[PDB]
Amino acid sequence: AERGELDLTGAKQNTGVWLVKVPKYLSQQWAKASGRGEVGKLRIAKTQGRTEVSFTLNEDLANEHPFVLQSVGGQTLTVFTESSSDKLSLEGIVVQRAECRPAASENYMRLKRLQIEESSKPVRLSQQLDKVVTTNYKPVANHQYNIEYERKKKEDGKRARADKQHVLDMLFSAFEKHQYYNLKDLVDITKQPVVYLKEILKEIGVQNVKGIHKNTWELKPE
Amino acid sequence: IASACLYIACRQEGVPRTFKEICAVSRISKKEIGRCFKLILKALETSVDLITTGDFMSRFCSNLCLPKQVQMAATHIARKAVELDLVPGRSPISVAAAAIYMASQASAEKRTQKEIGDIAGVADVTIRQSYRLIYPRAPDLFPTDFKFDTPVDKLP
Amino acid sequence: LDLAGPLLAFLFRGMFKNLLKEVRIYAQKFIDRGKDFNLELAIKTRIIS
DNA sequence: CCATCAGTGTACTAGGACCCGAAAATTGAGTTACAGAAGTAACTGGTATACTCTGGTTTCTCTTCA
DNA sequence: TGAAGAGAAACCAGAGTATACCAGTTACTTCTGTAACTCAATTTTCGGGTCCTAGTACACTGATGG
Repeated sequence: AERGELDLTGAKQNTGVWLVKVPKYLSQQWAKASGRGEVGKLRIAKTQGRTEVSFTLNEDLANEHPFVLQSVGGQTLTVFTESSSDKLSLEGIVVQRAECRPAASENYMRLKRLQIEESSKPVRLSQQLDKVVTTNYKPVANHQYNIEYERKKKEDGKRARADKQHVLDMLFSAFEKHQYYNLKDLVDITKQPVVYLKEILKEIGVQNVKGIHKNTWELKPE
Repeated sequence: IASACLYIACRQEGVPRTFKEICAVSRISKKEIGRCFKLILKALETSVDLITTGDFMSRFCSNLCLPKQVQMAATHIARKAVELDLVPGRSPISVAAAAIYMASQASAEKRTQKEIGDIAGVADVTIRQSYRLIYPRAPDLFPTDFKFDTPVDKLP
Repeated sequence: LDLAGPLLAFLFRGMFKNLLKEVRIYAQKFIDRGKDFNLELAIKTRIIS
């Protein structure tokens, strides 16, 4: 007994179930209400040496479905369900397979044609355009992206050169986090001018040639 | 430099566009286009003839769906208006937009200030301002032989 | 038999892939720069024409 | 018969976006200073994915003693 | 007279070798602010309307029932 255990009780009882193939319109009508608890009646008629299966559509639902059985000896089928509470169980074993066919032949294709046309609605096609489009590259005093970026740079303003002591303290404090830093990445952390930062870094720091990516600055003066 | 050269070439050939019709294509602001345009005219030691109102009409009236009749109409209105000094010191593009608005509201296909502002690249306020300057002298600007379905004696 | 249509459709996808590749390259430059990109400017119309 | 009790036929609100114009404010060019900060525009290493003989290998008959 | 190696003509991976991008940074400019008058273009903002759909009050009507 565990979460992954399968409740194989249905197999023990050898419960039999029927697998039925039905078209979409029959199920679509059921899906319309799908909560009235009734969609039709399944009638089975048996004779001395012949059995026939047929289904009748509900009168309210509409506002004959002959059934053909199929051999199940070529493949063994079982039905299982997964509970929302993580408790899998086996409903039973399929004992017969059936298929549903339309009683009508001529006007039935008309319904199918509507479905094919209906499923063709998302099929987008190129549209002829009477007048050439004149709204492209239409007059703008400035592109919106240009004003946004320029405004941001102006607001963010200037990278102040802090007193060497403050810059040095920040550099040494950040050195503990990692052994080596990239010049570009170090600039963001220190937020100082590249030329000014390089001069400070040169005064104490040095760059070591690394054969894996490239020569990078090392915060350790020695 | 490329945008300024494009503008100078369009102006030299005799089919000038506006800076707003080059900034609409380039990636830089009209300010930089104008700056580099002046810089290029200064460097090359060349010049470009002054734009007139009849240059922006074959394109503005065609970008709009106006007929050729309304186009020659607005051409005549604008040329006469700049002749009769109704619009002193105002940019030819705003005068062109005003004249096109007049000839459009007068003729069959009417266009609002908004569409003409989008096409010409002129704020509708400027269209108003330079339309009130040619508003009272409407009839003597139009072509004499001019058919229309809205009386030129009544215009907004 | 590859008629005009299928032959043209063969070219369009190659030329449309270049168009989509080109806008990706153009946008990547501006996005990395930190500034949004203009869609009209990203499209190279001469690729298909 | 005088109580009561929906409807009715309206100007009068109640939200509910929405628009029209005016006036103020800005932008833009022109100059000339001023210091410093952005903002591209340029040459110059640096290390990996193929790559091209090549050094070794491997039977497979044979070489050289023994 | 084979034996233990001697020589010989095949494959086969791999280590320098060869490219192949891919960043890595030095000058060298523009672009700020302030000032001013100018004029036109363009935007912003701002008080008030404007139209429209949806209830709302209120006097009267029209039965209705006990």
